[PDB]
Amino acid sequence: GAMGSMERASLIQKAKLAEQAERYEDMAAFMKGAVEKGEELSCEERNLLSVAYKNVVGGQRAAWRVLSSIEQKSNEEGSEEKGPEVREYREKVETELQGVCDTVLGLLDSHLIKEAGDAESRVFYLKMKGDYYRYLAEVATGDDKKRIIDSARSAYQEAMDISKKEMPPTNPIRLGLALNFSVFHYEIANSPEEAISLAKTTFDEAMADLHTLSEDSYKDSTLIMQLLRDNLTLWT
Amino acid sequence: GAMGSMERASLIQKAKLAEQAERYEDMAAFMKGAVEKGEELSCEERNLLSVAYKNVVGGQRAAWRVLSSIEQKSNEEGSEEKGPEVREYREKVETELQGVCDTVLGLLDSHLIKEAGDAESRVFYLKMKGDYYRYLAEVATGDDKKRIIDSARSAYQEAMDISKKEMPPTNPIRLGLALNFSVFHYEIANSPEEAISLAKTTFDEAMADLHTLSEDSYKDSTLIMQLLRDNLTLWT
Amino acid sequence: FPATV
Amino acid sequence: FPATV
Ligand SMILES: *CC(=O)NCC1CCN(C(=O)C(C)(C)Nc2ccc(Cl)cc2)CC1
Ligand SMILES: *CC(=O)NCC1CCN(C(=O)C(C)(C)Nc2ccc(Cl)cc2)CC1
Ligand SMILES: [Mg+2]
Ligand SMILES: [Mg+2]
Ligand SMILES: [Mg+2]
Ligand SMILES: [Mg+2]
Ligand SMILES: [Mg+2]
Ligand SMILES: [Mg+2]
Repeated sequence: GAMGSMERASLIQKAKLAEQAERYEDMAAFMKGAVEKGEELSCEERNLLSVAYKNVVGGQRAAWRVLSSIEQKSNEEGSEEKGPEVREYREKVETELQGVCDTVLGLLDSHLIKEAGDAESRVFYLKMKGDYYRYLAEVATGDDKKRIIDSARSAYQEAMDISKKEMPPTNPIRLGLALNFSVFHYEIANSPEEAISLAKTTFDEAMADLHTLSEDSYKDSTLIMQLLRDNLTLWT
Repeated sequence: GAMGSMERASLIQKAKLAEQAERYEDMAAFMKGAVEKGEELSCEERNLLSVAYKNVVGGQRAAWRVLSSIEQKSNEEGSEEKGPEVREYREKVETELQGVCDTVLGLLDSHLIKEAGDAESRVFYLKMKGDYYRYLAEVATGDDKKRIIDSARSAYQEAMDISKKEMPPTNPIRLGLALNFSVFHYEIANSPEEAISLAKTTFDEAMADLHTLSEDSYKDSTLIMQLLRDNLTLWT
Repeated sequence: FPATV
Repeated sequence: FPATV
């Protein structure tokens, strides 16, 4: 890897610079390099890794949706034939997206997850695993579509089981996991009732635990609770 | 080039798709491929080329400014020493920016400019040449800094001379050229009076020609006139 | 589209 | 910074 010769601390320093410059591809490459040093990541470092790839793949997903919509329109009756170009370019963006997902999943499998013993780290990585299988599922149309969806579900479910045993209901990782697993149910598993039940139950159990928190923890937890509420409002 | 096997029309079609998806790196690569087919570009195609590279380099310039500012701060008295990383990463972004500029300049030199006979095309390409030397000048610190600045000036000046002889004062190309050459004077040549005189004279001569225009031409010209006014307001 | 983090 | 096109 092209980051093999750079110090771990220098990679982290540059990831932070890249974030400030909104250079997310660079940020992601720096963090991949840092992970490949083979040491466990701190909480701050895990956040850098997740922010980087979230922004890169988020952009690819947005572009893929623009292109898929144009392609869909092209296959409506009355649309004049414009050749293979729309499909080709949607495929190009799709393949790059799958590449990024495969890269993240590879980092998690080699060897972030297996070295993650504390609940906070393990849940965080398993959530990411769910997220990146979810992104693969969004674009999947073939023989493996069901297995991709199940891979997402399985990762989310393990994360959920740990989070419920080991973390308080207001823990931002537990919250963010529930938020995303709820979206998985609504958007990927065709289970809107499960999505709604999960978001509601998570919101309500968090509400009842807010009294235990400092002002700063309250701010963190309520921000994510509002996202649960936003989704519920969208869905009901 | 990796676009050598793709049809010219397909490259243009995909540039347009890339624009819609806000995939400007892709847009730029598609347009580079189209230029390298060796045929002259239409007005629409010239616009695609310029939009693509403007967005790519615009992003690099923004990032370079973020990083240069951090680096400047690091070299103030009392700033604790953080090693070579800030300089290295500013250099990385700088080198990529220079690469993109060199690519555009290369397209213009091989062979867009020499094949551009009509005023509208030739002025457009010479403006671009000025613009991409201006971007090189923004980051230049060495033996060649003065020659880079002069290269920008010379390209802008040739464009200006043609535009004044061959185009009406409300022509959007003539306007946009004057806008940018005025910024060159203010920001690069340390000539704020020349910058102000140019913007004012261009605005006033355009104002006096608006009466000749259709509603649609009026809209186009006045949009750029407002940018001249915005700059004058900034500078006075 | 819905919120995720 | 100033406007350019
Ligand atoms: C190491 C660690 O504890 N990270 C969690 C941290 C919680 C607070 N954060 C957030 O609220 C936002 C910015 C919304 N992002 C995320 C990201 C991932 C999860 Cl699981 C929750 C929240 C930042 C991350
Ligand atoms: C082929 C051609 O005539 N292009 C010029 C066209 C004029 C109208 N445009 C604009 O007003 C904006 C969008 C501001 N962009 C530019 C770009 C470059 C110049 Cl020289 C002027 C204006 C689009 C381009
Ligand atoms: Mg070391
Ligand atoms: Mg595919
Ligand atoms: Mg339940
Ligand atoms: Mg051909
Ligand atoms: Mg340099
Ligand atoms: Mg004069």
